[PDB]
Amino acid sequence: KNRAFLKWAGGKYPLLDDIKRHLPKGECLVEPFVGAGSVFLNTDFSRYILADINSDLISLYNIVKMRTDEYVQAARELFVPETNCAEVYYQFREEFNKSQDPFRRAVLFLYLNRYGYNGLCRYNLRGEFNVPFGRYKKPYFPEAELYHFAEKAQNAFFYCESYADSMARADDSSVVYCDPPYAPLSNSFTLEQQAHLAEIAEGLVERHIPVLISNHDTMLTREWYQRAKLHVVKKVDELLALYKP
DNA sequence: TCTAAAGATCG
DNA sequence: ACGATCTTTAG
Ligand SMILES: C[S@@+](CC[C@H](N)C(=O)[O-])C[C@H]1O[C@@H](n2cnc3c(N)ncnc32)[C@H](O)[C@@H]1O
Repeated sequence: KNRAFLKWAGGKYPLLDDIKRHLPKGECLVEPFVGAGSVFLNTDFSRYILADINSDLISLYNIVKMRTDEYVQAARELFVPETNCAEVYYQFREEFNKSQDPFRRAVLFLYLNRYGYNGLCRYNLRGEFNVPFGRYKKPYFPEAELYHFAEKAQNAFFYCESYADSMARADDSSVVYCDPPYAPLSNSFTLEQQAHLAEIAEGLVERHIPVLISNHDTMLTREWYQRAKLHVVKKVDELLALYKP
């Protein structure tokens, strides 16, 4: 069981076993909401199509892939005891937001993810990262996870685009796994998008393309994924919607 | 999920 | 320039 090098919400590590158990077999795996890519790191497809709306995220993934050794050596320099304090953090955060170099931003991005408050990723309407200092004892530099990501990424393509466009890339030999932002328990992921995602899923399964969707087990998710074989996992339970052709 | 301060929106 | 009400910001 492999871990990602990034702290990221929606890490489905406790549910990885349940996901792989319902995930159909295929040649290519498509992930419209790849995030930390825990599913990508713990499956075994011959090729992957990985996408996310976060441009900083996708940019990092490309750099780690194409320029692995150069990146690891550069990013490791920021994981020294001297950098674990507020003043250094807020200057590095300011350097990230003012940098126009993809490589430097990707290097600082890992630092901010490991030293930032609760590993959050928050922006303002200007696209500026504004997560405060995290105050951890000693942040772990995920060197092993980085190299393992780069190796598996050799069979993956990273795109920065909405789910509708990424799911449009899926063909006959493709399996689509969707891990959308959690449905509410009653710039966010609106209810209309939640419903639209299920609609696109029904379109793919009508074209003989397998689609698996994970989400909370609420009334809305039941109504959204009504045309799928629902599976309940595990307060609020977890739901798996399988669209089998 | 929290909040004080600053900006946005309308008639 | 007013003022109530959100909206945004960032620790
Ligand atoms: C809940 S996270 C899941 C991450 C991933 N499953 C993991 O293991 O880390 C959902 C991700 O989808 C991305 N996302 C949000 N809205 C999107 C949209 N409208 N289209 C495509 N991706 C989106 C977000 O950037 C977020 O990282």
